[PDB]
Amino acid sequence: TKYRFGNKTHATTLLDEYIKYKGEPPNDEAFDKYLKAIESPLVMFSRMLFNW
Amino acid sequence: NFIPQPQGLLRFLNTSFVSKFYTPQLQLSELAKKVLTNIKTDDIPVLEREFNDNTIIHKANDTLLKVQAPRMYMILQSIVLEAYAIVNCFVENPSSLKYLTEEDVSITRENLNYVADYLGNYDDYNSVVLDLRDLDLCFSAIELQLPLIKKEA
Amino acid sequence: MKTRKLTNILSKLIDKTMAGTSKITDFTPGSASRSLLEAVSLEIEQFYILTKENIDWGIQEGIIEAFDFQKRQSKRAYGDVTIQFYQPLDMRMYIPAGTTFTSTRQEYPQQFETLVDYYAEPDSTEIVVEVYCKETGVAGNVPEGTINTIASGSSLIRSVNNEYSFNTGTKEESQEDFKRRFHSFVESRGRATNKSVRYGALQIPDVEGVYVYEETGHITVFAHDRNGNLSDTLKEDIIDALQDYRPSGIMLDVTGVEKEEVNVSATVTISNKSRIGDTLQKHIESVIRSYLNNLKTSDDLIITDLIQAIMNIDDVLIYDVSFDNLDENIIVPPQGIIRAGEIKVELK
Repeated sequence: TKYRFGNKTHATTLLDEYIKYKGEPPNDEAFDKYLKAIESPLVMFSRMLFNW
Repeated sequence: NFIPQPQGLLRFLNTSFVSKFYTPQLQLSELAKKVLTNIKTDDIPVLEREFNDNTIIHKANDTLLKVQAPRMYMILQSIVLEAYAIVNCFVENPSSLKYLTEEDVSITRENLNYVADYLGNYDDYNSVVLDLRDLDLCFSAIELQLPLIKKEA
Repeated sequence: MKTRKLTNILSKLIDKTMAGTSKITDFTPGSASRSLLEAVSLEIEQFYILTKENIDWGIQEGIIEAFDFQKRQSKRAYGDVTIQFYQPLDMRMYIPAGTTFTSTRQEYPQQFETLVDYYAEPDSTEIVVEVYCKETGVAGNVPEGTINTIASGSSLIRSVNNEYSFNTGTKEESQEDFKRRFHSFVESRGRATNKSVRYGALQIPDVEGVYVYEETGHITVFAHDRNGNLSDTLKEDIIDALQDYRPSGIMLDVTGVEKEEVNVSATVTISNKSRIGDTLQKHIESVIRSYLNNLKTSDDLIITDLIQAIMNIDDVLIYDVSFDNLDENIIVPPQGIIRAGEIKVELK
C-alpha cells in the first residue's frame, strides 16, 4: 500500500526464503529478487469441412 | 456520390532549360478548372488508409523536383489534375464530360513530353518517368477517340 | 550502364539516317518515320530503365544471398480490449478459446483472435483480455474506438471497446534498418571490440537497444527488451551468445537497465477548430506515449525528434507544439532509459 510496486505471492516467496535463511541468505539477490520479478475441435471440423 | 480520395493525393492536388521538340504553355482546361474549384471549396470525403504504395506515394514527393524545379513541379500537378479530371467523369457523373474538348488533351501531352525529357537527365529519378511514358500513350488514345465518344453518347 | 533519354536516341537515329546516304527522307512531325523512330527510342529508354532497376534488385538479392544475413519477418499487432457488461456477473463465466474480435467500419475489417483462455469471475463489471491480429501488417494499428464487435458473446456483454490504439503492428523490415544492422555486422567482423560485442548483443530478436560502457578491465552491457525488462533466461542467452564474441581475458557483466519517468505536459496548436475533439487528444497522447517507448538506452531526451515525429501525423492540421519545463534536452546516464511518463495535453 505504501509503495508503488506491490504483490502478495511474489512478496510471500521472498518472505519464505527470508524466514528459512534466518534473514542472512548466502547472497543479496533474495532482497532484490522481488523487485526484478515485478515490472479447437469446432475450428478443426469447420476448417476441414470447407476444404473438402 | 464521390469515392473518398487518398490523403496524399488530396494534399498533392490542392496546390533556362528548354526542349526543342515539345514546349509547354501552362494552359488549363475548362473541365480541370471546375474540379479544382470543387475540391478547393467543398470538403470532399477522404480515406484514412495508405496501403497503395504507388503513384505519388513516395515517388512524386520523395523526388527532389519539388524543391529543385518548382516550375517543373507545377507541370506535374497540371497533368495530374487533367488526368484526374478525365477519370472523374467516365467513372461517375458523366455530365461534366461535355466541357472537355480535343485541344485540352493535346496540350497536356506536350507538357508531359517536356517534363519527361527533363527528368531523363537525372539518373536516380527514372521511376517517375516510367509511369509518365505509359500515361503519355493513354492521353493520345483519348485524343484520337474523344470526339467519337461525345457524338455516340 | 549510362542512361540514354529519348531525345538523344532520336537525334542519333536522325543523324545516322541522314548520313546513311538518304537526302529524300525528312523528319518533320506527323511523319510515319519520325513516329517509328520515337517509338524505338522510347523502347530503348524503357529497356535501359528496366536494366538499371534489375541491376539494383540484383545487387540487393546478391547481398541477401551472400553471407547468412537476412531480414526478419513482420510482427503481428496486439493490444488490449475492454469489455463492459450490463450488470456484474453473479457467477463465474468461461470465455471459449479462439473468440473472434472484429469491427464494423469498412476501413478496418481486419479480424482478431485470442490465444489463451480467460475467466470472468463474479462481481466483476469489466474484464480485459489480450488480442492478436491474424493479418501480418500495419492494418492492425487501428485508431481508438475501432474494435466494437465480439463473436460468441453472451447477452451479459453491454459494449466492446479498446481504450488505446495498438500502434504495434509493423510491415516488413525497413531497408534503412536492415542496412544499418548489416553495417553493424560488417563492422563487427573484427572481434574483441565494442562493435563486436554490440552486434553479439543485438543479434537476438527479442533484445532491442543495448548499450556498452567499456571500463578498465570491466565490461557492462545494459540490455533490455521492448518492454524494458530483462528476464533471467534471456540474460543467460545473451551472455552465452556474447561468450563467443567476448574478448578473452577480461571481465563481463550485465545488470539490465533502470527506468525513469518524466511528465512532458505537451501542448499543441491545431489549425482546424472543427477537427478538435477528444479522439484527436487521445490519439496524440497514445502517439507520444508510444514514442516514449521503443527507445534505446543512453540517448538524451531530444525534443526536436519528438516534435518532428508528432508533426509527421499531419503537417497542415497540426500547426505548432511547445513545452513548459522540458525545453532543454535531458541527459540520460548509461543505465537510464526514458520509458515511463504521464502525458497531459493542453490545447491552446
